[PDB]
Amino acid sequence: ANLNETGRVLAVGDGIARVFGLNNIQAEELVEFSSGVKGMALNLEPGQVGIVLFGSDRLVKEGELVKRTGNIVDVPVGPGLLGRVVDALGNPIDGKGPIDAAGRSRAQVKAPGILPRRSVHEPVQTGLKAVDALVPIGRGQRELIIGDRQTGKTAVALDTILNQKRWNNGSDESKKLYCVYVAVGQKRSTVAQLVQTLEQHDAMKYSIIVAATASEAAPLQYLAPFTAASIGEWFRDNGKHALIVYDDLSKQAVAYRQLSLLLRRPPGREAYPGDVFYLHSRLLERAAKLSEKEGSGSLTALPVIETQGGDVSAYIPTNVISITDGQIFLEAELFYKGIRPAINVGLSVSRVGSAAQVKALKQVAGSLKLFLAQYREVAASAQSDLDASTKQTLVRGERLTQLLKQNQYSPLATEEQVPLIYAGVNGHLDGIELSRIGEFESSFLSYLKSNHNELLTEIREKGELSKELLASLKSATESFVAT
Amino acid sequence: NLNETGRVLAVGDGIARVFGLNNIQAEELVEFSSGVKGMALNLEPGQVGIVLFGSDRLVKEGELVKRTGNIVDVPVGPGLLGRVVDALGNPIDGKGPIDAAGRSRAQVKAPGILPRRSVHEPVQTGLKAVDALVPIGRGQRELIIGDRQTGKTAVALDTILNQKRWNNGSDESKKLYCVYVAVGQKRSTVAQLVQTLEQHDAMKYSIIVAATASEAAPLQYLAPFTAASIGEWFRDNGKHALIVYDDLSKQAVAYRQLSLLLRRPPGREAYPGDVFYLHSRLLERAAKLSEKEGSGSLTALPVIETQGGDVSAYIPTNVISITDGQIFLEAELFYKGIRPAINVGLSVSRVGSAAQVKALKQVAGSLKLFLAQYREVAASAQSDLDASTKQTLVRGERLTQLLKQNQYSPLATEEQVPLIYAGVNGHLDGIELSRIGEFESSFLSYLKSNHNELLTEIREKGELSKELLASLKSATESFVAT
Amino acid sequence: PITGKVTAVIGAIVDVHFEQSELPAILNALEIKTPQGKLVLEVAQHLGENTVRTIAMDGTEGLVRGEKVLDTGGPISVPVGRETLGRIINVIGEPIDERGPIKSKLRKPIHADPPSFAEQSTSAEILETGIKVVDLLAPYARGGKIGLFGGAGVGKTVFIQELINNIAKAHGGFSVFTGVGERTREGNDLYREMKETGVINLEGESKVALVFGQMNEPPGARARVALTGLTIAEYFRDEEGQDVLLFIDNIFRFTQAGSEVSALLGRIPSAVGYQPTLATDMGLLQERITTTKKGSVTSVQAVYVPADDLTDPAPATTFAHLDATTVLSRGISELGIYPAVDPLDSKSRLLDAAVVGQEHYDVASKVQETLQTYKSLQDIIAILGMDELSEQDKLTVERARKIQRFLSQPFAVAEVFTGIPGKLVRLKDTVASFKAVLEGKYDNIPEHAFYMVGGIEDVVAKAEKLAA
Ligand SMILES: Nc1ncnc2c1ncn2[C@@H]1O[C@H](COP(=O)(O)OP(=O)(O)NP(=O)(O)O)[C@@H](O)[C@H]1O
Ligand SMILES: Nc1ncnc2c1ncn2[C@@H]1O[C@H](COP(=O)(O)OP(=O)(O)NP(=O)(O)O)[C@@H](O)[C@H]1O
Ligand SMILES: [Mg+2]
Ligand SMILES: [Mg+2]
Repeated sequence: ANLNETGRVLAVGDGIARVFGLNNIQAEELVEFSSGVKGMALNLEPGQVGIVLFGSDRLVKEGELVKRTGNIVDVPVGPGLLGRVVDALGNPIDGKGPIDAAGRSRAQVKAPGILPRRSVHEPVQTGLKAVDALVPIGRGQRELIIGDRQTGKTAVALDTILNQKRWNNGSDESKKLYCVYVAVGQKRSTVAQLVQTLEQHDAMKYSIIVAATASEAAPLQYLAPFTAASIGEWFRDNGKHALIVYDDLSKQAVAYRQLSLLLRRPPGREAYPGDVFYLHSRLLERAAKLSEKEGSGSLTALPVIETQGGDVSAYIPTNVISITDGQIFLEAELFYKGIRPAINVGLSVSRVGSAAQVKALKQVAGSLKLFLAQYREVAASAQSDLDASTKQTLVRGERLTQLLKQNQYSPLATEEQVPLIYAGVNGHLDGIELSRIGEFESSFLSYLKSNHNELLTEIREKGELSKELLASLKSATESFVAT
Repeated sequence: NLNETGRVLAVGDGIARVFGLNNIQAEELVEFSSGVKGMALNLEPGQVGIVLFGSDRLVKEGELVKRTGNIVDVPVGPGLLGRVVDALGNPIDGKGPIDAAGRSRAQVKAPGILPRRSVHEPVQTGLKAVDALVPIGRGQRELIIGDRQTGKTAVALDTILNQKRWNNGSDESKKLYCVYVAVGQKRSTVAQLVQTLEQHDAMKYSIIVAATASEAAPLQYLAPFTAASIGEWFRDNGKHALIVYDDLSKQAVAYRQLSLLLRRPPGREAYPGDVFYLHSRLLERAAKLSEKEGSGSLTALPVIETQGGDVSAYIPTNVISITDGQIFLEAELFYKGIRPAINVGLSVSRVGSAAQVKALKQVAGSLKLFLAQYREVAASAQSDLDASTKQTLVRGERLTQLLKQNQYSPLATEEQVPLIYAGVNGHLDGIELSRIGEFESSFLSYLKSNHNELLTEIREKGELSKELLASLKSATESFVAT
Repeated sequence: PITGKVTAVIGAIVDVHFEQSELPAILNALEIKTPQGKLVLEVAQHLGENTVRTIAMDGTEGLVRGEKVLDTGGPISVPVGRETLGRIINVIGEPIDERGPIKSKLRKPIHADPPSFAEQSTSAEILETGIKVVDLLAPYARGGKIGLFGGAGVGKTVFIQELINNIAKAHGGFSVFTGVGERTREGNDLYREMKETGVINLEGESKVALVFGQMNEPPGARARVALTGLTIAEYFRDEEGQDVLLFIDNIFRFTQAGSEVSALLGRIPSAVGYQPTLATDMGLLQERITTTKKGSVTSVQAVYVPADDLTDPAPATTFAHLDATTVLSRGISELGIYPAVDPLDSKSRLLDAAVVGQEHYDVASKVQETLQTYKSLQDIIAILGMDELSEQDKLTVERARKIQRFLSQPFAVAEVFTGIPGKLVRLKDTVASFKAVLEGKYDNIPEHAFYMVGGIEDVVAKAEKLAA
């Protein structure tokens, strides 16, 4: 037995195997145990190596042989993973056979530096009225989806993926956006069901699923987002665009905490290791928009965080907020009232997306940012005087609040969006009741499609509002409202 | 030798680390040169970790240690009644040797699922509030819980006192033998307790098992299990023992000392991962045995002291969830003169009615209710309120007052029900609040001279017929008018 | 026959030494023969030097270093099959009902992998329960997990039993009840009550298997029992193809046990003192309760909330896996409403157009809407008298009171305690029945016609008998 290429197990417990030999091993090299279970050389010491396991401890005994692999932790990458569901190490879990890899990338890849980047200016269209109008996301950005349990976090990301069906059926490769969805810590059934939804809406052919679910070993959960970013990165490095959802990072952090405490690293705040920030920061730095010279690709990140009791000041929330380029905060209070998406506009922001917004939306979003989240000034005070001036903003406010509502699985085209907002901002809804704003919107879009389709087409094709189209839009709006 | 003996490697803090003793049992008892005893809690490859029963000034490195071959046991039997013993069952009261029926181990399998029967026979505490609102049944584990100095021992103690009513009889099935465990208390406090029982002639049916504040941690740790086995002789032989563990807070402290000094891993509040197991192991031993198995019972009143009323603390949590309910005491109430200071709305007995004399259940039905509705409208007790609320307030004040009781004065059931009845039904409404006490006293004596028949029926039948109720109604108004 | 020797006994932790690579796999059940009977240990770690560390499933007092220890060659195994129904079984698969050996022919390990991603049913779907409140307003997910809330005195045990019964008759699926840290007194109650109710039938055929891990057992035992109970439940799914109920009372006591085992194993505690493996420990149990292509194990888990703090890491981790809650309230009980389910409190992920259809959803959302203003209107009706109500308000409130009572239902199991005949209303009826009432097609019926009746036809039948 070569002790250079090979090892003998000294001990195993707490997700670590202590191994003797493997003298030629590299730090962070993947290893193989007798049972076929894999590991990662984490700490090389005089006279032994400490290996973190990617499975149950049952699958490793004392005295067993361990084989070197040659390879730092890596994964298959390339357009051949499209339509596929894999585990954190890249192994298919969808019943469909060997993955078709263009090649292999490490799990841990260094972020694009200061030079190879350019500011985001290309829209990521979500098809969500509230997000596209008020927290516009640009290709290369990082935008946190954050909020309590059961507040629509996943819905927001999933509508975004379903929405890409719009361009991923065209030919123009630059407008396309491939999707990597990472499930970390979720239930197997949630993810199975999610994939079936994707299949049913025909979204699956442009998306990749990477799953490390609830009963799997902490390191597989720790690892999944990293192997998913290299999968995402392939598109970035080859002049194409990929969206990556990390659902969710809260659970990644928890798994990382499990590993650190069993590794006997000192518990800090909320028991997380000191490096739990570096955990996320290195991951998320890999999202970017690249320069002309680097082929202009982009990886856009939508990490998901789960607050407890709505507290965005906890350690992990604030860590991620101090990394991403903004947050979409979802309030449980709005969610229970029926306001869904429950986007708390006061607390939501996109730091770089404004540039990348579609002009049409930008133009009918005049101050909507300021006004709405400020109607919130009056609204909170309202329930001391039956005022004159501030009775108007209470009626407009209430309207735009309904306009922003949106059914699930129903992402809407920009040119379907801008009229609804124009019709809100200019007060053509002021007279219509609350209970009918829902029906108004479906009936109004029908009207526009059948009768004023020339104009929608112009919004879609130029993305701007010429004074003439602006005036023509005023025309068609007034007509419908009157009846 | 080495199979039967050992050398002291190191000693300190009541831990003796010992070489050899290769054939010793876990939890087995050892003897040292100097004569100090201990038990072997840690069996390890190199050594054995022994916790000491006495000062470790008596142990040295190199010293010889022998096996005794025994796990901790304790004498048990009726011959312990009236006696005061340490945790190993040695007499400490200067009354001579203790005659033992035989010997039981400290640690005994609690009765299984099958050899039991639902709790039904009452443990009559004699305390109006308890017997009416938080009834306890033979076999039940009911927790007496609260901050310091709130009357916890008193609840246990008036209960033990109240058992004179049957413990002077001849019907062994009705008698309730009493075991009191003093864990961590001061000796003069145990002395004064004993004297109290002696004065009320309750020592004759009680056994005091004492592991006081200056005694080595193992003995405080052991005392409860040891007392438990003493209790179990009664249960296993067709009788009924009550065990009070005063208190389990202090026992958990003792076990934590041992574990920290044996270097077992610490957890929340520095407790070992098996401190829940300690108490559940201990408390599941209280049980109501099946007819096949003799119908014996052991009923436990564990005590827990909270700090600032924080029942989410590690040890109260453990014990609240192990047991069948809480009698919750409170300084606030106490200072207001409500004594016992039982917080009705926080006290419960999951067993409930199944363990209450039917008569008391009949009159108390609504007591549960009015008082519930009282503490809901309380903040109103400070002018303009409709005749509905004025009434609710009038009633509750008086029912609260009726639940006050002096110490050392437990009431018979037949004394309790007419008092509760008068209140529950509005016979006290017209009586100024300061006079409810003297009312109780006078009313009882009046029933005793004029209506001994009603009292005898209540006691002898346990239920109230419509004839009894009607009789009670008349005799009450009769007195209230007078 | 692979043998070892005890080398250490520290409380419920026992170390055993073996011969070269003759070492038991982590999670193997080991056995020592004691004069009590036999002591099972479960291998926890390979410490090195042919020594493994184990957790005791029973007491270790009396053990001696050097004592023989036998390897079973696998994890704790439990009997599976119909010969477990009506029996009481401990964590190690032994009968504890003094009724003799479980004459089951097969045995399975308690530790096992979850259904593969590919094995996973791909569409969420309702498990119809025969109970109005639940089916209509907070339906159970097939192969889902449900949080059962509210402690005691709210008819939990009757509610659980009705479920065992409704599922067996409506879907021919059996039940397994797992008392995780069960109080011996209460287990003994439950057993006697199950016989009285019929769901256990010692002389006939039983619908439920009882597995108890009592409070007086070492954490090791309390942590594993859930998996014991679950293995039995999996056999009914994987081999008999049934839709199976698994009860876990109480899920928090599973967590605390693992918290305690983790502490005895030397592991540094995480936030709030829970085990660093809190979430995976939870996942290793939950992910096994799901729908395969063969059937489903669906689980009703009783959930304790420490300090009533819902952000506490134990509920927080649990909630992640819950598809619905059934909230039992004394406040519903003290208005004489049985089962004491709270219609506003109890919530389901599946009350959803896509899962239950547009009918079902619309009916339930209105009921919900109705009951909601009636709740806020309890405030003004208590002060202003009744008469001070507006046109649509004074009607819906007369019709809410009517809905609120129609949510009652007689339980076939309660029958023996009540004498009232029991009703298993099909979801089909439940939907229409409530849609009709909402439309005003029964306003001219006095409220009492709505109390303790099954489907609409009994509101019809009842009101005609009140007439004379
Ligand atoms: N825009 C929407 N309109 C109406 N209903 C919605 C919308 N978005 C989500 N829902 C529903 O609300 C529930 C919560 O949404 P989901 O996207 O699962 O949020 P989440 O924050 O990821 N919850 P979880 O991850 O399970 O804690 C789901 O049942 C959705 O079906
Ligand atoms: N019903 C009562 N009426 C009046 N005084 C009482 C009553 N019960 C107890 N006391 C007194 O109140 C004090 C506290 O009672 P005690 O039974 O010592 O409570 P405790 O909770 O055990 N306190 P400690 O053990 O010292 O923390 C004692 O001085 C009692 O004599
Ligand atoms: Mg989600
Ligand atoms: Mg005291």
